[PDB]
Amino acid sequence: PVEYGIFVQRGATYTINAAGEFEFSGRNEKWDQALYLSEHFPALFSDVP
Amino acid sequence: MWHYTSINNDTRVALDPKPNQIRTITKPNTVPQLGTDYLYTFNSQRRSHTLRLLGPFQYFNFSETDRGHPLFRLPLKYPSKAIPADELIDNLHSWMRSVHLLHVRSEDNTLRYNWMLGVYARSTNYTTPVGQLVVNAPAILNYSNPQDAFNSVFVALGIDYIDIPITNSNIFDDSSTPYNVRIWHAPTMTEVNHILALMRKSTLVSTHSSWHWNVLHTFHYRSESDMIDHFAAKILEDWRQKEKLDKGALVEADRVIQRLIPLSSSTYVQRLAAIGALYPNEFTENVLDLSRLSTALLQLSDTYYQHANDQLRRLYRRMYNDSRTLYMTQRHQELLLAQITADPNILLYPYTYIFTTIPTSMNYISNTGQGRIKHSLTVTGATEHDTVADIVLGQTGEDVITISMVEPMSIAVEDMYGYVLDTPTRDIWPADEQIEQKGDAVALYDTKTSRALGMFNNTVRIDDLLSPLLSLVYRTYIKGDTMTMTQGSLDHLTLCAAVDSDITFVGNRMIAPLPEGYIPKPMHRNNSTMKMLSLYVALKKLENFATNSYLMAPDTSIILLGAEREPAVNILRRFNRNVSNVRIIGMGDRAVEPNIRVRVPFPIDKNISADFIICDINSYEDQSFESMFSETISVVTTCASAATRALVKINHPSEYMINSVIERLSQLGGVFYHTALLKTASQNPYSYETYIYITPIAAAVRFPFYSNSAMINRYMTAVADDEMPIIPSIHTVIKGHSNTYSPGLFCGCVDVQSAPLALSQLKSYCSEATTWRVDSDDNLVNIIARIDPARIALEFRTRSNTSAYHEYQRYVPNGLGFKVRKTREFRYMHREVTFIHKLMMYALIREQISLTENMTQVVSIGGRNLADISVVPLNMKYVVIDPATRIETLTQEKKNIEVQSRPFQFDAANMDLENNSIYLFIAVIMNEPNGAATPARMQMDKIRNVATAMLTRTNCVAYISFYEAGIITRLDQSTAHKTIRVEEGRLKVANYVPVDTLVEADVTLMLRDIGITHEIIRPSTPELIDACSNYGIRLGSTGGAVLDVFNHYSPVIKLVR
Amino acid sequence: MWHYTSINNDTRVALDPKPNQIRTITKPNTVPQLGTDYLYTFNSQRRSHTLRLLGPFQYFNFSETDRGHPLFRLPL
Amino acid sequence: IDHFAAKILEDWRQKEKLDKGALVEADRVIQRLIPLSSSTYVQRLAAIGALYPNEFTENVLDLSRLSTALLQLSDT
Ligand SMILES: Nc1nc2c(ncn2[C@@H]2O[C@H](COP(=O)(O)OP(=O)(O)OP(=O)(O)O)[C@@H](O)[C@H]2O)c(=O)[nH]1
Ligand SMILES: Nc1ncnc2c1ncn2[C@@H]1O[C@H](COP(=O)(O)OP(=O)(O)OP(=O)(O)O)[C@@H](O)[C@H]1O
Ligand SMILES: Nc1ncnc2c1ncn2[C@@H]1O[C@H](COP(=O)(O)OP(=O)(O)OP(=O)(O)O)[C@@H](O)[C@H]1O
Ligand SMILES: C[S@@+](CC[C@H](N)C(=O)[O-])C[C@H]1O[C@@H](n2cnc3c(N)ncnc32)[C@H](O)[C@@H]1O
Ligand SMILES: C[S@@+](CC[C@H](N)C(=O)[O-])C[C@H]1O[C@@H](n2cnc3c(N)ncnc32)[C@H](O)[C@@H]1O
Ligand SMILES: [Mg+2]
Ligand SMILES: [Mg+2]
Repeated sequence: PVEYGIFVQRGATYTINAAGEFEFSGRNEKWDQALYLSEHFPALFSDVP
Repeated sequence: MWHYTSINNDTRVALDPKPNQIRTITKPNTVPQLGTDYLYTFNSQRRSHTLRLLGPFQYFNFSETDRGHPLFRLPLKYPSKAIPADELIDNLHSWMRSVHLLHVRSEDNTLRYNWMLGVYARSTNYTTPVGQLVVNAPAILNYSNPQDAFNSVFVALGIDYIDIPITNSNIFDDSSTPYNVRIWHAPTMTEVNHILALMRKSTLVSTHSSWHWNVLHTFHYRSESDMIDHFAAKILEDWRQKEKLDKGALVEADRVIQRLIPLSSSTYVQRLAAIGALYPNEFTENVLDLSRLSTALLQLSDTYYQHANDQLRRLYRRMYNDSRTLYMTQRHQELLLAQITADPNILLYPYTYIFTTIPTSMNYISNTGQGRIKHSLTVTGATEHDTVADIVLGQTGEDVITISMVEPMSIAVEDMYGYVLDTPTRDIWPADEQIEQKGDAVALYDTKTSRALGMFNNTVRIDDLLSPLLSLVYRTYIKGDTMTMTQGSLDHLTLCAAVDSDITFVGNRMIAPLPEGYIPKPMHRNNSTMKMLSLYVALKKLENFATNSYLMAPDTSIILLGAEREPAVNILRRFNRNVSNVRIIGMGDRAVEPNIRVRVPFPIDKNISADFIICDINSYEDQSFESMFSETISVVTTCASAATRALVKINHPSEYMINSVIERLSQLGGVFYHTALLKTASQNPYSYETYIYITPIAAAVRFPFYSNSAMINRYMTAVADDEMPIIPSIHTVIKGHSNTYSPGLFCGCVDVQSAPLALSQLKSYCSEATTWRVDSDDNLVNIIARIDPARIALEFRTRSNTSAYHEYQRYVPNGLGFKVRKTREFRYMHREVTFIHKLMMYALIREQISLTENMTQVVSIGGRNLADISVVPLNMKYVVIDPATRIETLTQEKKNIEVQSRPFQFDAANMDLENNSIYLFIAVIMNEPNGAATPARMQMDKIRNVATAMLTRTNCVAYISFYEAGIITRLDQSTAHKTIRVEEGRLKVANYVPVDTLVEADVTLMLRDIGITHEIIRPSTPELIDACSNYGIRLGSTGGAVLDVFNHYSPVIKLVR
Repeated sequence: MWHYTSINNDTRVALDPKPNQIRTITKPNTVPQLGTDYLYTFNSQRRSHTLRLLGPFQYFNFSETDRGHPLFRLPL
Repeated sequence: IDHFAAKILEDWRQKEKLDKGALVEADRVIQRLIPLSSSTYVQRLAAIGALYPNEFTENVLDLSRLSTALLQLSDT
């Protein structure tokens, strides 16, 4: 739970920036597959420590 | 120094071992050593472990079998703290024992070992065709000519290339790699050109200007973002390298153009390629932020894409449209030539344009890293201004800037216990003087003292002024950090005032260590506590001046006559715990135990006596003046009768009250009471309350009455003000050259682009202005700037609005501050006492000058850096004759100020004083131009010459400041003078050389002999309040003690014609 | 000294941060420091723990999720 | 009642400082609460609160049970 709160405070998803940096949402939302073609990626798989 | 000097070498080839060193390259026998074999580090803020092998192992692919080792389990094992060095070493060692690269050692000395292919084969556990080739023919790894090492595996396998995964440098992270390095079988330049051309037909690939082992290699990126971060890191590497090459230093660059060449990439990578090749000046100035490097780089391209310069714009565009070409300076190109000369078959990237770099003259200031800039704004500059727009400053959160009321006073502890004296001067007290002084004291009592003085006295409390210091002594003592101090020492008394617990030395100069688990509460102190201590110290210094120990003598007593809780009685009782037999008791009408509760005068039955008394009686009740007078009289009478060394308070020290006290002591039978007025540094800085010091002496006291005493002037000159007190505003709108601002300070923030404009405008008001950004990411720059009356008095003399805007724009964006920590400004900044006395004298002379009609100019001789500018009205012309003054012909012409810049001659015939002129001689007569002290007879002589020289003049007004002799009599007996001194009978204010003082009687007598009009005036209390209210200054304690006796003994002669 | 001298200001408004300071207002990078970021105290006579955040956090509603954190399990 | 009491203490301390002529950074000039609808007792607190009785400055009241003393003060 604690690590979870720290992870999900960052955001459930992120977008790669044109400059290449990740930008996490800061929001806790359920993923939908409509998002798969969207700019967003699931944040579990960011591999950002 | 144009030509580059460099020694290019294939460092990566040099890293590859001889085949014979491969067996021991792990050093199986010995443990890996920190800083040589490995580089562990734990960043606690990031909670991220980072191990990094040195030597050949810096390039090392890991087999999943290698990743199954406990060494890599370690960071998970210690989520929050550093891996202990023992575990790191033992796991790193056992894993080193785990590795064994295939090799065939041979006796040829030309041979090397293909480290890359061997570690790769091992990492794939020899499953790839390269791993097969290596497991069957290890000898293929050995090589003489570096290139052939790969050609051998290209021919033998029949493949055109090999895709080697890259290594992460930090062996701990197992994250997927951004890209990977393909290696091509292209021995000739032609084969290389063809591969490059074909590479420009395919997605997301790039390559270096030249390659290691002279073998062509291409990076293939898994995404655009990976390509961007890679190109960025390389641009930083190339820029740093070129930055070093252009300094003419020899460099061991492994390659001449460190940056990557896109072969196919998106828009953004092409932009990075372009500004990268440009080598923009902005990098060298640190104008870019490297915290998010690529971002800034992209932004930089955006400027260059539309750059104000035509050459740089067209150059950037042209580079953007031919990204595949490798742009490089001529000076790089000659290095490429030297490289191709030393190694005729070296491969390097063939498509290459050679541009001449475009010079740019704009030297931006910049500094990433913490520290706010404290600008000193110039009054004027090359830039002109016309109707500048109002510059709004933003609201600032308390997260960034807090505005405390008064600056706490940093100070040495001993300085708290100082006091100043004022001895009586008059030999007689005429009855008409008694009626005059009584009328004065009654009129002054009936209508309350100045409201502004009350505001300052009630705002600048001594308790808060001392609080950070007294607590600090408590905090150190609580940690046991304090150790050595003498028994009677003032530091010891401060310690007793800081902690409630009794202290005890274990021996000479050594306090006892705290018992375990004991953390005694800080001593509770009211506002008068430290003052009462300082009065006790004063009596100790009065019984004999030379004493260092402050402990009371055995078999002696003291009384603190005014009492309540009276913490000082407890502190004093505990300070003297080691002295045998000593009474120490308070005795108020409100007194709580230990102190006896009793009224004064004492009941006729009760017997009260002591060797010392410290009265602090003060009736809270509003009352008739006659009752206040009779009560204070009876209090001084009983205080003097009861002790040989009374230290009575005088709440309303008019000349009448003090003189009535002297007359009353005169009336007591058979004893002659020597007396002196006194003021400790622990008093509230603004209080006019004064402590008379009564003692008996066998001799009758010549000159016992007071007249025009300093301590008395502090009170009597204060009177009810016509105006409301000047509350210090915080301004938020910087108008252009407006002159409407009430005293206070500008405070807020602006977009950093607008910052140079803001500093350009507030130069009109504030003399100096601290500024800072909070972070590299947030564009707003915070700015704080106290309003200087002197800068207003200078800048507003004329309507011209020049400034150094052109210089201030060299600051944006990194050149004007960084500070994450919240800053704390005060509405009342500390200033040394001499500075306050200067501002007071200026308020006196300025108010005096505004009254005079029809004067063409102010001639301030010895005016230094326009120090007297505040005094002169904006309309009339100002003149300076200080040799030390710097010349600024533009500032002088623009602001209406002549500067003679020559030593003023005091001989009367040579001297030429203009009519309708105000001649300031503020502290100039007491010194020679070179700064050596002028002997007092020469000072009275030059004052006499200024006097005789203006006798012919019709309308002229001299203001000759000087030092009266009486102060040396008073400072010899005082303690509170950290600034002022008395080295061999001469005053030594500030850092100035010691200087002999004039006697006022002989000076006035001489001026009467000359017959010129004269009036010895000194600045009073309202001038002090005006100075502090206008400049935003709080007085401070040592200043409060010394300012009365100092101000009174800097008379300002006012010659008038 | 009849007339009052005072500088009234909306201190509560001053406590509210610029939008840019909000990202780092937690100061994620560094540990909270006693007497600046927080004010812990234990009254042994009352046996009552008392933590009190400084800065903007002095005004801070807690989600039940925030109250589920071990920090709040500490006094027990 | 407890709220009005704490506010009365805040306003009284503030006014006690204002009447000394010291400059103050009061966030608001009259710190005490105004009932819009309350019971008898809160109206009593409102009244002695607004009075600024001398008894506070003398420390004649005990703050250990502030509202109680305040109620008693109104009774006098
Ligand atoms: N797996 C593996 N990769 C290597 C080895 N040597 C070099 N490389 C990789 O090959 C790439 C090309 O080599 P370089 O010309 O040195 O490129 P580079 O980016 O300047 O390398 P750096 O020294 O880290 O800056 C680099 O990114 C390295 O990561 C090796 O021995 N093993
Ligand atoms: N820094 C640049 N360098 C070269 N060309 C650019 C640059 N910025 C924009 N362009 C040109 O403009 C087009 C992009 O338009 P635009 O600038 O509106 O959006 P963008 O790609 O997000 O760039 P920016 O971030 O500058 O807005 C590209 O096709 C490119 O040719
Ligand atoms: N302190 C007071 N201030 C104003 N009115 C009061 C006060 N005390 C009593 N009263 C008036 O008297 C009535 C209450 O009667 P009484 O005083 O006998 O009992 P109470 O409410 O407990 O007050 P107390 O505690 O003074 O006895 C109320 O309706 C009120 O109008
Ligand atoms: C300004 S206070 C300072 C006392 C002491 N320094 C302290 O604060 O602990 C002076 C006290 O003396 C008391 N006092 C006033 N007039 C007195 C008198 N005539 N005789 C005895 N005590 C008196 C008052 O009650 C007042 O509390
Ligand atoms: C104490 S400083 C300035 C004091 C005061 N703040 C003011 O501006 O008048 C006095 C200056 O006067 C200059 N000075 C001293 N003797 C002088 C002389 N005989 N003629 C002209 N300037 C003199 C010195 O250079 C010195 O810097
Ligand atoms: Mg390299
Ligand atoms: Mg509030």
